[PDB]
Amino acid sequence: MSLEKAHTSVKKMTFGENRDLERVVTAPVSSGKIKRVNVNFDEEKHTRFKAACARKGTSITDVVNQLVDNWLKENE
Amino acid sequence: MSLEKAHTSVKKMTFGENRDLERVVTAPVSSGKIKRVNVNFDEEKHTRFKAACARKGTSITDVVNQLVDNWLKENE
Repeated sequence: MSLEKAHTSVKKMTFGENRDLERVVTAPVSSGKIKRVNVNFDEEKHTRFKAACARKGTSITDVVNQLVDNWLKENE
Repeated sequence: MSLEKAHTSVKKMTFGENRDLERVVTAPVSSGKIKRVNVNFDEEKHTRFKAACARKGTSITDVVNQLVDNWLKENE
């Protein structure tokens, strides 16, 4: 113990020297899953969007995701 | 007289008196005719967005305005 016995620092510090790997590689694969696109529509497009939003009962951001869904899976 | 000269703009020098009507009332008109929205597109929706747009020779921004116009004119 004269050697503090803490010299091992918990056996060469088993803290996680193996856990050093910590290859959880969180690498936010979910992050990329979403992108942002700033688009500017016409005044009429906005008014019609509001009516379409209330008619479909959904958010203003969801409706846009819908038109893209009707164009991405159709036009392609 | 010199005094009159002082107020040579007596009548009002028509500085813009007749212009006071301010036809400027003519708001830009184009005012707010363009509204932004900023949407969120899935990784899959974005990957096919650039691919499809590159095929039809359309700007990524114009593509969004296209699907919006379609869904807003087909569903409405």
